[PDB]
Amino acid sequence: GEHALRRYPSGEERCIACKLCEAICPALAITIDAEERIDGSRRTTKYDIDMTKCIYCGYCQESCPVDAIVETPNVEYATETREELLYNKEKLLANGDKWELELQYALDADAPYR
Amino acid sequence: AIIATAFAETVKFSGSKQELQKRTLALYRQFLRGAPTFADLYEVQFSIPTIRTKIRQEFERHRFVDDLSIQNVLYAKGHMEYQECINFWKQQAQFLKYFPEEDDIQGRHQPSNFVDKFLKNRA
Amino acid sequence: DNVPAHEIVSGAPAELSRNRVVRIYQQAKPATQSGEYGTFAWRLD
Amino acid sequence: HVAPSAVIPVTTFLRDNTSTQYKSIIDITAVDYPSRENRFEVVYNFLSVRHNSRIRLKTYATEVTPVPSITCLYEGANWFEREAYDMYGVFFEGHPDLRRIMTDYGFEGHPLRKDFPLTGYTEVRWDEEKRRVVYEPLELTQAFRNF
Amino acid sequence: KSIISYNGNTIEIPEEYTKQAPNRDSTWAPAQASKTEIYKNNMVRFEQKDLSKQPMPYAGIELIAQQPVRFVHGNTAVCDGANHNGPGAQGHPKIFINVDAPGSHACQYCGTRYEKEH
Amino acid sequence: MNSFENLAQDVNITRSGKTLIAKGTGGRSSRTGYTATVFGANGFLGSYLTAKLAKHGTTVVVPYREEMAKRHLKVTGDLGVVNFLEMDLRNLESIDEAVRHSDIVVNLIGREYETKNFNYYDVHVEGARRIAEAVKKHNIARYIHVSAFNAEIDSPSEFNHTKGLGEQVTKDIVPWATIVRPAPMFGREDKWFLDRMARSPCLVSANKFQETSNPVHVIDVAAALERICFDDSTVAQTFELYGPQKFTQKQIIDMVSETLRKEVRHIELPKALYQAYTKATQAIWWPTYSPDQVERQFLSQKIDPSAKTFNDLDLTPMELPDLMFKLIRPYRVNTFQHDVSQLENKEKTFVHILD
Amino acid sequence: RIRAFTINFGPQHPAAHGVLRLILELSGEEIIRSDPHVGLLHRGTEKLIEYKTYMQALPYFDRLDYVSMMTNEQVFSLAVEKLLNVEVPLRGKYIRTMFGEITRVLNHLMSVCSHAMDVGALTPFLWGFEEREKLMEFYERVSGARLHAAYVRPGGVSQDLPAGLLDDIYMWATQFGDRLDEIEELLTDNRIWKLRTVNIGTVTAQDALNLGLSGPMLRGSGIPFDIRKNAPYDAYDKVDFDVPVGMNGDCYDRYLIRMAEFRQSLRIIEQCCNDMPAGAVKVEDFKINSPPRNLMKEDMEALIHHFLLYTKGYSVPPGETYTAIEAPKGEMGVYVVSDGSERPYKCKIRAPGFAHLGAFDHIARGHFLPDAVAIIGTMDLVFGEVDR
Amino acid sequence: PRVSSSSMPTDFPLPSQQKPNSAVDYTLTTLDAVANWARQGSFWPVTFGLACCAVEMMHVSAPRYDQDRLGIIFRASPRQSDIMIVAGTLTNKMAPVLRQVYDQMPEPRWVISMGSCANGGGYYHFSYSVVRGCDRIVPVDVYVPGCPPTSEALMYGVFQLQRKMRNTKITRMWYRK
Amino acid sequence: SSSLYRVLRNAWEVGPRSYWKQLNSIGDTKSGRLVGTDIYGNKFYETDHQDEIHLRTRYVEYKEKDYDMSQVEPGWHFWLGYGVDTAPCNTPKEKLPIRAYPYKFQPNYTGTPGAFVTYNTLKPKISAWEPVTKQRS
Ligand SMILES: CCCCCCCCCCCCCCCCCC(=O)OC[C@H](COP(=O)(O)OCCN)OC(=O)CCCCCCCCCCCCCCCCC
Ligand SMILES: NC(=O)C1=CN([C@@H]2O[C@H](COP(=O)(O)OP(=O)(O)OC[C@H]3O[C@@H](n4cnc5c(N)ncnc54)[C@H](OP(=O)(O)O)[C@@H]3O)[C@@H](O)[C@H]2O)C=CC1
Ligand code: SF4
Ligand code: SF4
Ligand code: SF4
Ligand SMILES: [Zn+2]
Repeated sequence: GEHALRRYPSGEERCIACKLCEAICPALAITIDAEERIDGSRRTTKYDIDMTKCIYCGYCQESCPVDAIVETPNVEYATETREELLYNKEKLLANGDKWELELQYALDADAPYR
Repeated sequence: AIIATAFAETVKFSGSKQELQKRTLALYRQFLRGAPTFADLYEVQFSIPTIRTKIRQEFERHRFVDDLSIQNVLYAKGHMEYQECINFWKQQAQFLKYFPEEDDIQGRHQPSNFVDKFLKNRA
Repeated sequence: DNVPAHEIVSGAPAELSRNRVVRIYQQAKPATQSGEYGTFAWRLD
Repeated sequence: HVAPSAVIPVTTFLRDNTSTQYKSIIDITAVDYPSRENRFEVVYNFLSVRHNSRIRLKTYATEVTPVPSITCLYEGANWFEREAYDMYGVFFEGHPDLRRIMTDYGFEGHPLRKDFPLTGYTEVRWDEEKRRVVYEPLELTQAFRNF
Repeated sequence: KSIISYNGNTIEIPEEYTKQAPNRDSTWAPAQASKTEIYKNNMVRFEQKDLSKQPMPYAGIELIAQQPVRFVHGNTAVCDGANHNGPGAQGHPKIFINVDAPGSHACQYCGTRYEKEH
Repeated sequence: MNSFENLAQDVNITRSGKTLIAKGTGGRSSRTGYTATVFGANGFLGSYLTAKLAKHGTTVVVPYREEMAKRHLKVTGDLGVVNFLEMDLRNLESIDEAVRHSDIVVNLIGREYETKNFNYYDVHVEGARRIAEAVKKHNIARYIHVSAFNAEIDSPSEFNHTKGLGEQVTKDIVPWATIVRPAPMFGREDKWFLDRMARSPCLVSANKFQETSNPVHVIDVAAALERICFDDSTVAQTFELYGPQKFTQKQIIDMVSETLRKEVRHIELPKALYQAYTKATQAIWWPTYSPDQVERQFLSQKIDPSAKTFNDLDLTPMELPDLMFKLIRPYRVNTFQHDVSQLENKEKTFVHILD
Repeated sequence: RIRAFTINFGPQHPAAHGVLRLILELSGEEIIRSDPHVGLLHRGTEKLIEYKTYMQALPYFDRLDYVSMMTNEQVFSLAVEKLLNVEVPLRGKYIRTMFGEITRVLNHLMSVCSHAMDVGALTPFLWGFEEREKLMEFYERVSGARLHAAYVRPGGVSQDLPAGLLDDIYMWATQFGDRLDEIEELLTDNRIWKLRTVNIGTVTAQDALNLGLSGPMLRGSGIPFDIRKNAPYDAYDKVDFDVPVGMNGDCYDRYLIRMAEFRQSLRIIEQCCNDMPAGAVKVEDFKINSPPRNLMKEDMEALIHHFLLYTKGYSVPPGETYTAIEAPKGEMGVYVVSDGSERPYKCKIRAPGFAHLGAFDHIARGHFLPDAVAIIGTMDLVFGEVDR
Repeated sequence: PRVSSSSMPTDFPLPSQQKPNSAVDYTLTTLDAVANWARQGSFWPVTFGLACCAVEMMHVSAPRYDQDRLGIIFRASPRQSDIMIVAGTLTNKMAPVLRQVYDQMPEPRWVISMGSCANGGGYYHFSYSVVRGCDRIVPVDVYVPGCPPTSEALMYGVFQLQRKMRNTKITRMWYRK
Repeated sequence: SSSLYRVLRNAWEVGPRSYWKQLNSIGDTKSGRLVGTDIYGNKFYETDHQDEIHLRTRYVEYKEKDYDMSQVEPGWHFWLGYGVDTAPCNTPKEKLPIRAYPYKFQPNYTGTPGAFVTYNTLKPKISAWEPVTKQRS
């Protein structure tokens, strides 16, 4: 379902701008830009998903080596405007902060099989 | 069997320019005869003379071609378009692709010299 | 001359025939890698 | 592996000969090899439910040189040959009604050619001035990334 | 805060919403746009909208700096951000961090820092 | 490729100091750099104007009252080009929000009838004054205000009186304002001209069908406004957009019934009766022919010669008889075919009942 | 002279399950010429696939015939496996077979009970769609999607079965037979159904072959051909099922064939739920398939292979293959060409509906318009596959 | 006495923040409530299923999720319809038909965009035959995301449009005008 | 079960207040035990009766009259849906996610001023020259 960017229990964000989700995405829905953070870390400055391009296949969730991009079980996020479906980094991180418990249930059930 | 549609023509590549001449002239005749039908079927906002002018323009576009096989392909595609227009398969939207001149003037600044195109970054 | 003008039947725009330029080239052997499989093909761009 | 002149004889052999009873047409396709002088390779796939065997037959074509139609033998070839024309531009001589089947009614171009771009040359919108669906040149908000 | 627009006018935004995150005022990367630059360039789409309800997540650059340094007896520290409370991997690839040098040293996946017991 | 037919250049600097660099060839995904605010965008002329502005990526701000009347404008442009704000002239914060970020402001606000909450003054003069004071407070580069033809401060009609007073307060508050004076606009889904001539059960005139005007096509008026928007030559000027040929209402009705192939009904009953009937029909809730309109039935167009015209914009209008076919053919019945004699013996060769 | 009258059956209308412009010409009630206009769902799938890796290209096949997803991805996986020269493990084969027959049940529940609805029987649609929901839950439990699973991939299966799925599939199978029986009570021996189906849409065996028809359309004319028995692919050589074949080439025979196929799919599902082996569900060659995550996060070779498979993809040997399956619609095939690269050079999908809708002109001539609806319904035409 | 002044108010509330405080306000509120309740409880879309999102529409008509319980009946002709659910990719050969169907619909009319293919072109965004959203052809009131959007997701979209029409001002806006 | 004894028996179990609330909200009469409550105020129930069918055993009683499934806190959105057998009320402490930030639950704000406004997190790639002038000395 709806996409989300996850964090560690530290609070640090898991994504490291490897761009494998951007590369495997059949619909070219992901757009990423990155650089060296002030503390020397490889982290994204841009992470956008066009939901109106996405096919909800899960290839990004399979490709991620850090369990950063995931798909929640949510489907109840319909909108009145299409400019609300051009999700950005802040939206996705807030969505992860919102859905972390459901994602943890799903991961504890699903990770051995993937 | 699978039978052909109303105004279908079996694909037959002429081995002569003199036969394809007659075929092309017949197709021109058919387009001209069908222009009133093209104006009635598609709710056209302009003259039947304008439709015939456009037909003549598109037939003049390929007037000085001399390779026979290219002319055969052009005749076949012209007959395809005739069958698509006379049988109401196209809609007005696709028929009026041929007629961009009849739509109102596209703005004020249409460059035709260098400095215009430069100021608009088209040189 | 006497090369056929397939442009007339391509259906493509004429701006390709009148305004645009292509380049025909072999991909340069990269400095980042010692491989050479991307070469040997003549790219058109 | 045969030539265009050899399509109808060989297919008659593959349809009527007792040891080679390929009676079902499966598919007719074309493939663009723009490095070849005859760029298009017209492929035929046939099945024999008698002997439970499949065979393939390949010929060649150009943008202007046609191929013989096998609709005289296999009526099922009609739509397939039409699709090959619509996608690649291969003209099948002898075909009763050869016209576009997949593409838009005024589509200019043959998409599966390698020189045809993925996104094509035109797009459509609704013009409120003209109150019409208008075909205009292409502009993408996000350009295609090949990778 | 009042932000001067490109047409010369003012864009009044409260201070709470000019922060890049609720736990950090400034940016943490060069190419990152400031909230003032965002509003100054997109205020037509922010105008009648509620800034209370937009996404404003916490920044990890400030949360990982709160996490204390770990200490090891040796030249190597091994990091695998595993959960230890649910099945499966659930972490990042196993990484070995050299720590012989004087300071602290961070993992490349998470920012957990390690030192050589001094 | 597409083209920016509206712009002469791609680097454009406003009169307020903003640098606008056009991005792209001129299509949907292109952007001029300009931001605009069209205050009557829901309506007849405003829809065409917003379409023409957003075709090339001009960020249109559309202030709206009814959520449902505006929806057709979002189709005119790409994502982020057409932006909606809820507005009422009795709310100044609304108008400031609408005009804050704009380089071009266009007031197309006007009613041909008086309502419970808005008389002719409250809409044409006070609303114009409120918008103009917003435009002056925010130093907007270009303000383009539409005042109806035959506008005159003291006049028989209160519509023209109030429109002239608006055209004065705009010019006094915003001296760099442009005033565009359109003549009766015709077109598709027009307000009171052609659709009305072709659908009405009976037309009426207190005068004879004798008021004379030069009518103009709405799309050409929208084009002229488009050209005025980006032409900084047009500050502090007045425009009289009136069209090529002169006509009376009787001439136009004759044209309509020759196109339509149906006899348009007209009555020609006196003034004191029709004016009272109109005054009575303002008690229903839906729009009807107003008494001031039958007052304007005696006021023919007086063109101001000092005002600019179409030709200053390098525009050549259409005129009504060449477009009446296009506009009225939906109401053409097309009763039957012509002279079915000479059909008998050819019809004799076909099968009409299958056995 | 018999002047003909042209009616457009409708670009948007109920009988087409999708989008079809059937330009029929009538002389009274009788159809004399038909002209199915298609391309209204042509999305350029076969050109897009040329710009995609073999993994990126697989979800094109879930969206061709969108009632039978897993079989489309099955045939693409079989083609790419034949080019790659890799062997799927036994458990993956059994999973693919079980789910291919679940997919066949889904396709026939759509097709028979939409044919019924278009002919006028409204109630079987709504009965069968609950069974469709019950099977969609198994799709969702194995793949995470109700319809577009992207589960069967080149090399086997994405994820192993979750725990407790075979028990639930058996629980569904203990009761699906009575659902079939209740549908048959309404339809099979009914007078009106037989009137709308008996000796309508008749096609001879010879013409069925000449037109390129397969599946129930070819088996209703009398030819015993089924690719699962004549050229078995995944595990159909390790499971017992019978093939229904009919005489008289009519729509009633096709309906009976599809109900027999329901019951045989149930048989196969029972056998697969009883004989599901152990082991891996994808090839154990990490140059073709992703490794597990706990190795990708501990082993260097595993992570390298993950990176390359998810960025560049696996390179397929040069060559070409036409392979086919007995899709529930008929013989579905994929003609792939490989240029030694990670992306295909050419992928043509032989959709079974293309040939059938092409044969509509031959089959529907001489019929009345109410019978054209039955013919479109027995062809079982989804238009993603027709138009691709 | 020709009017030369105006006591026209400032600080007048906008529609989406206007509370009723007079008898006429509550009367018009009740009339709008009745009209909107009828528009909700009779919610008749037009049968415009083009692709695999129609499968989810049909499942929303199936026993588990029964659209008819909420008043929903899918109507073949647009003249009898109030909603258009664009459920499937929009091809350049099909867009004129979509706009004709939309224009044949009597006002009030709304449009739901169902699926990624109809929202922004989707999976086939970069094709030569697909429209990059029904936004380009018709105006859209609610966008339902997914590929396919589950039956629950389309029901959530129907509820969002129900909320939109439930907060729609019909007579109150006239009383403002 | 679609029988009258069901609604009568449940409306005897849950009093008339709950009956009228359920009739105004769900349209059906359901009796179950309270499992827990979410941060928004929605109460979640579970039934044990044989009458209730598969997937009708767990249900919600919203707090807002303008209810919306987006108002259901995560965890319960999964429990309501038959994903986990244990509610987030009765989950162990170790299965819960660790958060270094405060949890803020915000439902869908579409159709409101709180709708998400998308933007570019980056600045322009090409930085322009801020003009400064020098004199010819
Ligand atoms: C027991 C039973 C009890 C029954 C109780 C019923 C009580 C009713 C009390 C009604 C009092 C309040 C009336 C307010 C209704 C107005 C609603 C509204 O605000 O606008 C919506 C609709 C819009 O129509 P429109 O102005 O064209 O806007 C287009 C874009 N929405 O507005 C409308 O719907 C207006 C409908 C008008 C219908 C008249 C149609 C014309 C018929 C006569 C011919 C005149 C045509 C003139 C058209 C203009 C031509 C230039
Ligand atoms: N049409 C013609 O023949 C002529 C028109 N004009 C003038 O040119 C302009 C064109 O308008 P027209 O093309 O006629 O189509 P409209 O007159 O229908 O455009 C009317 C616009 O004014 C808005 N409006 C009216 N009253 C108010 C108000 N009190 N508060 C806020 N907004 C209001 C309407 O909003 P809503 O839609 O919400 O009511 C609508 O957007 C007007 O200024 C008109 O006076 C001059 C000469 C001839
Ligand atoms: S799951 Fe969605 S975002 Fe991820 S690759 Fe697939 S389509 Fe793109
Ligand atoms: S989300 Fe995962 S796969 Fe995508 S860039 Fe970040 S770490 Fe890499
Ligand atoms: S959005 Fe997805 S499910 Fe819907 S039509 Fe497009 S590909 Fe099919
Ligand atoms: Zn680490």
